[PDB]
Parts: sequence; structure tokens; C-alpha cells
Amino acid sequence: LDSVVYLRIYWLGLKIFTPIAVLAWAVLVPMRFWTHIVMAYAFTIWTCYVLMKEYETIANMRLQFVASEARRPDQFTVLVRNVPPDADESVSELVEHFFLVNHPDHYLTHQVVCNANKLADLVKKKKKLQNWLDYYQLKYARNNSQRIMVKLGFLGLWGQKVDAIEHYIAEIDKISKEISKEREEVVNDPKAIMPAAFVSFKTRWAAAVCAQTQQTRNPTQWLTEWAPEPRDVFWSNLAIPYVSLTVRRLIMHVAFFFLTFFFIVPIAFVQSLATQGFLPGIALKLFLAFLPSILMIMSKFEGFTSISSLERRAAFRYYIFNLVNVFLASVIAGAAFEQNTGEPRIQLYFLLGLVYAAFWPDVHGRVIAALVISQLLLMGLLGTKHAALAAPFLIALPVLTIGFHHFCKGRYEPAFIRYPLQEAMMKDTLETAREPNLNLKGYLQNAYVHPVFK
Amino acid sequence: TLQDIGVSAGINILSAFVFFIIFAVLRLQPFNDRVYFSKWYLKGLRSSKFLNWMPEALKMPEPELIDHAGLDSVVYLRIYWLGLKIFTPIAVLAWAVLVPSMRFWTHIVMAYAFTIWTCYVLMKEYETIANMRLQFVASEARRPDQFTVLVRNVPPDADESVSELVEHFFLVNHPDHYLTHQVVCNANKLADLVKKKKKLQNWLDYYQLKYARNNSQRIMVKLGFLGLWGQKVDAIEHYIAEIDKISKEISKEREEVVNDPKAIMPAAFVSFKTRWAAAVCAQTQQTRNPTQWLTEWAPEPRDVFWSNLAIPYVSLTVRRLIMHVAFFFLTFFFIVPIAFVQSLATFMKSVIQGFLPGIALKLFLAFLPSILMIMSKFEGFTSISSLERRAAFRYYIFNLVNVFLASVIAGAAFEQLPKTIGVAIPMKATFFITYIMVDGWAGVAGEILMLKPLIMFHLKNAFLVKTDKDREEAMDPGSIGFNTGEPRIQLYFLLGLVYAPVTPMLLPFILVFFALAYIVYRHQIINVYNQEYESAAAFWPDVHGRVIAALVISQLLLMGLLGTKHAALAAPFLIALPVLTIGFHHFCKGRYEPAFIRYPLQEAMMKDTLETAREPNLNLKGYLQNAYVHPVFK
Repeated sequence: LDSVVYLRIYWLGLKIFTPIAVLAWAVLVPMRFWTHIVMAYAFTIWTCYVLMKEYETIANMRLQFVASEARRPDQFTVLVRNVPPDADESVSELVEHFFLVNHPDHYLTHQVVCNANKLADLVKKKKKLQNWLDYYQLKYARNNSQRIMVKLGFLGLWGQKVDAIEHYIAEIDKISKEISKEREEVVNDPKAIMPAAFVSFKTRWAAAVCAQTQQTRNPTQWLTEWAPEPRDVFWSNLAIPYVSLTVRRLIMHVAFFFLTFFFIVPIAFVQSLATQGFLPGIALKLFLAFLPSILMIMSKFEGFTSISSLERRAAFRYYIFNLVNVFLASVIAGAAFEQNTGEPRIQLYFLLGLVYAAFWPDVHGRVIAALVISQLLLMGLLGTKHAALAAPFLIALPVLTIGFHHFCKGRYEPAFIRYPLQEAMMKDTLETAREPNLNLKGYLQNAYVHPVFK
Repeated sequence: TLQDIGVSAGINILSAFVFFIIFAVLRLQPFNDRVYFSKWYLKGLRSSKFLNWMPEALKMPEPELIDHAGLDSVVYLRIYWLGLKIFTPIAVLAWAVLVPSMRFWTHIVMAYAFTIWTCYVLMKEYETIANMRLQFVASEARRPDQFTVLVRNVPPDADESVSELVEHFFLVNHPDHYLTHQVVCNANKLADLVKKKKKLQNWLDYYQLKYARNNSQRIMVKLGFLGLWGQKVDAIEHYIAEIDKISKEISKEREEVVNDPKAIMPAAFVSFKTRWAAAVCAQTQQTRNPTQWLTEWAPEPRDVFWSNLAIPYVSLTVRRLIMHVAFFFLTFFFIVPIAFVQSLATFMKSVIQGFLPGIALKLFLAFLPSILMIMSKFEGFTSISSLERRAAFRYYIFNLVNVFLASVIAGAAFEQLPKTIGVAIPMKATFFITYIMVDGWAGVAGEILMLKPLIMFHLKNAFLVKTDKDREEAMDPGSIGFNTGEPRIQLYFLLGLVYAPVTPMLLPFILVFFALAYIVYRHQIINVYNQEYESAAAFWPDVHGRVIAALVISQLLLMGLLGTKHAALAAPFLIALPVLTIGFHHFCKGRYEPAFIRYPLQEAMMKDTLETAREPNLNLKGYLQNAYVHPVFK
């Protein structure tokens, strides 16, 4: 806000000047390594202190900035995931019994997610295949080309697809009544339901309590969490087989790091040379790809349940990849030759112009990421000296920055929690005073059904 | 040199058997039964071949042992069994492969197999301990800390006192569950004076009994040997006057501390009608402001470190940084004695020159746990269990730096009279075998004698006991000693993992230490060693983290050692081990550590429902309202 505007004037100067100086002055002028390391430490501690002060100011602005919205579902609901299956009771009965025993006199109702897995699959192929047929007919009118992947690539149906219009229309008509009979089945079927649910409480207090606590002696079951907006929930990931989200996120770190390291390799070989046979040209044509969307899909292959979170994670990965390759390699090549939508765009424009001359915690994460990348790549640049033996004393700098980041985590992030207990209770009391004749149950028991299900 | 190893092995086995002979003699003597059997007295269960105790300590399975001692003791005893499980197949595999290109890949596959086995054993053990903890807590008896939460950093106010603030807040924000609260009172001075009066009473009793021994006049001038030139020609009248004046000061202090409002600290122990409500208050963000109304589970009153509840919460970070700096200076200015003991490692004459470094090092580190506990009390932690785990962490870092790397570096340098670590490490296998033997076998077999508590008990009984029914006061067996017992075994883990692929002759010494220490400590836990606090084995995440750190250090050192060979090609294999090990650490962390850091609400509700169905006429408020006052105020 106002403080962000005030501090950005001093902030931009340091931001443009911190990587360029370390790139140029460190290789241009030869007390050599001592000066280099001491200047690096001075800059990194200056940045750390600036972040800490600014982030105290932002936290205080948050505390004074307390205001109200009207009300919404996900102000009362949580997303109980990975409900354990039982042969004797359906998911609805299990959820109801659990939340009547272990959270009594606050639980209101639960809306179990329908077995949308095949449902979401069929809806998604429905939409993408009508779109597919549309622009492919347009393309065939423009450029008559034949595809060799009929919607599956590997193990598609043994058909002909001479028309692909009437056959698909008939399949859609049949699957409509198939969906109808499945709808009739799910109301009494104990296996046509995914293991997840949206649980609604009488109060914000209860939902906050239920979102922050452990629910069972098995931290992989009844895995509770703040529910998204009914428009914002990503219906596919609700019932991932849950192969240990911790493992699922570790795999993402590793795969992303190898992806970026692999993409560094061609540029490294190009710089080393400039210091089958024709397939490299096709590869260079392909390196301009939709890869942003590739990362988005790649994390979508993992589970976050909310479109906002998926977009945030994809944007962060794309940010770090951009800042590494299209910035640091570019500026090092330039040095060798010498010898919240408008905000990221204006960042890119200001960086490009200077080449020739609760979102704030995310911003903090990005700045810390930039500092860590700078430090690690300077590490790689300077490690060429054999038998330096300065490493067990010089390596600590990324570790120190990560320690400071965790200090900031534990010291200021808890100021952006949704509904700490005091606020939830105060909102409850005020709302009850304002609207003492509110049938809350009727209001909150119709959302989180499905976009398809009316 | 193997001859020195054999001679020292003979000497240390001789010392162990001499210790056990002396122990079997002392144990049967009726006039010190109150020492070797100190528990069975604190339970009120007792009153008034020479190695039969070695198998006799193997009765009492883990269920009955858990009931007799506690879960902290039984888990800390499982640490030695963990050592045996990790290092017996490692020892067998190394002795069947690495003892009489190609041997390069043999080494690499050895490192991979050792890490895989270690991680599998850690996973199984950490599951077992998690379930043991959950079962124990579910079955535990009622304690006031199951309902109580320590609220620190209450915000100050112009007119309302601290108690009114706390009551209003927990009435508004936890209705139908908030029961009572007890404020924290800064009574350090009063407690100090009470302790001083106790010391003076001890001296007075000593002198009174001495006078009753011989009819004369004592002349002890204020220090015994070289104090102020007093006479205290009575030396009993002087202490009578001292006790009277200290009692007057105590009475005035008691009157003052109750009515002074600056003696109230901004903290309170708030209690709830149910375990579920306490768990809700102790795990949830209370207010927006991240520093005000901080809540966490409270320690049971026999656990609180009352001296440190009177520290303004703003200054804990300053204190922690100051003690980090002082710990750096300690781990630095302590390089000198270790370089000295390594100088000491320059026919029965020379073998004792191979045996004396162990005792020298053991003697220089004997006063280290006391220093580390003082530094831990400086960063006020408000709980004996937290102080002990903090001190164990610090003393592990101290071992890993000074006892291990400083010894390796200093010894390599002193043999001087790139990566030289590849010859600096395997040359200290002799020193570390000798140190393991001295500080392990002989040290443990000497602990079972309990010389220090035995001597203190006899001294107190001969000089300070005035009547009957006060001996149980002198009986102070102590605890299992996490601070000291745990980092030693962590160091032996680290040595065994580092030297297993390098020189596999280190391991049998460690295995003998693990079996011996297991027997000895099981006997002691059964028979002596009262327990000062009772967490439910909450230290185990720390033990697991430290074993993972030892694995990573071992792997890095191996990579540095074999990085000397031309055309290494080890990086695509030994940069995968620390990464796979850290990934495994994070999987175990996320899957099993919640049992140790969080309290599930279903567990609390089950406990509460069973309790109410069992004892429906319980008056909780009477049980909770007077705990957590202070031991000084009656």
C-alpha cells in the first residue's frame, strides 16, 4: 500500500544494482577475495535487514488494517481430505459420526464431494474435445492436416473417426443417461463417492479450531484444511490417492531442479563453444514453448485443491526459472561481450530498461529466492579454485539467509493467518447481534456441491 | 598400533571386572542399601557368581518397565538397542567385504547399503516409539498439565491487573471451557533467601553435632582455612544470629512480594475443564499479533523451572544470541586441551602413553555438562525437560566439532611436527578406539558403582543427620541424565558410521559398548535413578535428527576421502546419498513427528469421555486451582 510505495523508491535501486555489481566488479578488478566476500556479506546483510524492517512495518500495517467483509462459505467450512475408507459405512456416515463425536455442539452439516473423478474426467474431455473438434475443423479448413493421436495417443479406441461428429454426439447422449443412472446409484452406493468432504460449522471459531489442529493419531487421514471458495475449489485434486503430499512435494522440488539444470546445459555448451544432425534446429525451435503451462500442468499433476494456489505455485516456479535463465545467463553473456498483474510486468520492464543502463509474504519469498540464487551461482562461479579450503567457512551464507527467512517465517507470518481465535469469536458475536434470525444451516448446505450438479 | 589396542583392551576389561567386583561387594552391605536400591524406596516398596544382576536386569519386560520407571527411561534405553540394530549388520558386512577400479565400486556400494539399512532401522524405530508414546499418553493418569496451558507475554494495560486481563480474555474467547487461571509471580529473591536459610541450617546442624561430639568451642572463621580473621568463638551463636536475621528477611520478603504489583509477570497458567479445550488453546493461533498471548502446553508443576519464568519475554532472543557467542568462544578456547591430548599421542611404558590420552580427554570434558546446563539456564527455558534437550543439542555440537574434527585436524597437524583428510581420518582410528574403550567400557562399568552419590550419602548420614525419618531426604538418586548420556552415544554413532567404510576394525568396540551400556543402564533404571520430570519420550525427534546428521556427515566425509582418486565419477553417486537421506528425513519427519509435536483432538476427546464415564463426580477446580502457584508459597 502506501508503505510499499514509499519503500519501493529505495528498493528498486538496490534491486537493479545488486546482481550487476557482483557480476562485473567481481571479475574486473583484482585483498582480492577478502574484499569480494566482505562486500557480498555486506550487501546480503543489508538486504536482510531491509526485509526485516519493511516486514515489521507491513505486519503492523496489517494489524491496524483490520476490516470486515460480509460473509462467505469457507468462513465456516473445512476440507476434510483422505477420509479412511470403511466397508461397513459410507463416506457421509463416517464424516457425520466423526464430526458429531469429536467436535460436538458446533458442527452443522457436511456436503460430501460426489465421485467426481470419472465425472470431472468426462466433463473435462467433453469441454476440451468440443473445443478440439472446433479449432481442428477450422485448421483443416485453413490447412488440411491429419493427426495421428486420437485423444489418447498410446491406447486409444479402435475406431475410424470418419465423421467424429455424429458418433461423438451419440456418445454424449448415451453418457448423459449414464450420468443419470450413476446419479441414481450414488445416493445408495458406498463405492461411488470419493473420500473427501466439506464440513460446515455453526461458527468461524469452530472452523478455525478445526483447520489448525491435528484430528487423528494418523497424520495422513482426516487431513483437514481451510476450504476454498466454491468457485475456487479445483475439483480434480480433492481425492488424490494421497501418496503422502510431503513425498509429492519433495518429488516436485527434485523434478523442477533437474528441469532447470537440464535447460541450463544447452546454454552452457553454447557459451563453452563460443568462448541427430538437424534435430538441434528443431530443438531450438521448441525451446520457445508453452513451458509456463508445462509447469502449471506439472504441479496440477500434484494436489492443491484451489485454483488460486495452483496459479501461485506455477507463477512462482516460472518466476524462478525466468530469473535464473533469461536473466543471469543473459547478463553474464553481456559482460562477456563487453570484453496483481501490472506489478510483475512493471518489474520486468524496469529490469529490461536497466539492462542497458497478503501478497507481501509471497514477495518476500521471491526476494529471498533471488538472493539465494545469486549466492549459489556465485558459489559455482568462484569454486573453480582448487584446494581453496575456504568452503567450510564461506558456504554458510545461503544457510544464513535461509535461517533469517525462517526467523521471518516464525516471527511475522503468523500475522497473516486466516481467523485467529479472537477475531473469529468477535466476528461471531457481532454477526449474531446483527442477524439474530439467520438460518445459517440452510444458507451453507447448498454450496460445494458441484458446478455440474446444478 | 594393534599391540597398543590389545594392551588397552586388557587393561580396560580388567578395570571393568574390578569395578563389578567392588560393586557386588558394596551392594550387599546393609548400611548402604538406601543407595544401590534408591528406587524401590521412592516407590515405598522396600524398607530397611558375582554377576547375577546382569541377567536379573533382563526380566521386567517393557510394559512393566514402563510402569516402574516411565517412558523417558524406557525410550532412552531403547537408544542402545537402536545402536546394536544399526551396527551389527554393518559390522558383519564390513568385516566380510572390506577385510582380506573394483574396490572403488565396492566402497560405493558399501556406503549405499549402510545408509539404506540405517534409514530403514530409523524408520521402523521411529514408528515404534510414536505408537509407544501414543499408547502411554492415552493410558496415563490425571495430571494438572493435561488441562493447563502456559500463556506468555500477556499485553500490558494501564489499569487492569494481569489476572483480570487473563480472566476476561479466556472467558470471552473460550466460553464453557475455561476453568481457572494462576498468574506467574516473580519470587526469585524469596526463593533465594529460602535456599540460603537451608544452607545455614545445614551448617548449624553440622556444628551442633560436632559440639555434641566433643565439648569445646569451635573457632571456624568464615571460610575454614583462609577466610576473614573472624573467631566465632562459639561458631554456633554466630549461625544462630545468621539464621534469625535470614528468617526475619524472609518474613519481610514474604509480606512484600504478595502486595507488590511489579512482582507480577505477564504470564499465567490457565486451566480448562477438558483436555480437548486445552489442546485447542495450546495448538491454535490466539491473536493476530504474533507476539502477544503465546500459548503452549504447560509442564507439570514438578517440571517448571520457576527461576526463568520471571524473564521479560522480549529478551529471550538477546539471551540466545549471547549464549551462541559464548558457545562459540567455548568451542574455540577449548581447542587447546584437545591439541594437548593429541600431543600426548606422540614396553608397558609406551602402552600407557597410548592409554593416557583417553583419561586426559575424559577429565577435561567431565565438567562440560555443567557448563552447558548453565548456558541453557541462561536462555531461560521454563522447563527442566527443555533445558535438558537444549543442553544435549549443544553438547552434541561440541562433540562433533571438538572431540572429533578437532582431534582429527590437530593429530594430522602434529604428525607434521588440498584434501589431506583422506589420510587425516584413517590415522585416528587408533585414538578413537582407545577413547571408545576408556570412555565407554570402563566409564560405564564405573558408573554402576555410584561413587559420588554413595559418598555424599555417607557424608550426610555421618555428619548432618540429626534424627530418624530424615534419611530419605539424603537419598537423592538423580535422573538418567539425558544431557550426558545421550551425546556420548551420538558421538559413538558418528564414529561408527564414519569409520565403517574406512577402517572396519572400529566397530566391535562400539558394539561391546552398546551391549554393556544397555545392561548397566537397564539395571540402574530398574533400581536407582528417580525421574525428575515426565515427558512422554518427546526427545526422540532430536535423537532421530542427530542420527540423520551423523549419516550425512559420514557420506560427505567419504566423498571427500575418495575424491582424491583420479577420474572420480563419484559425484553422480555420492551427491545422491545426502540428498536421498535428507529426503528420507523429511518423509519421516512429516509422517511420524506429529505424534511428538501435536496432540490430536480425537485422542483428547476419547481420553476425556472415558474419564468422565469412569469418575463422574470429579471436582476438577479443586484439583487444578492450587497447582502452579510456586513451591515457595507452601
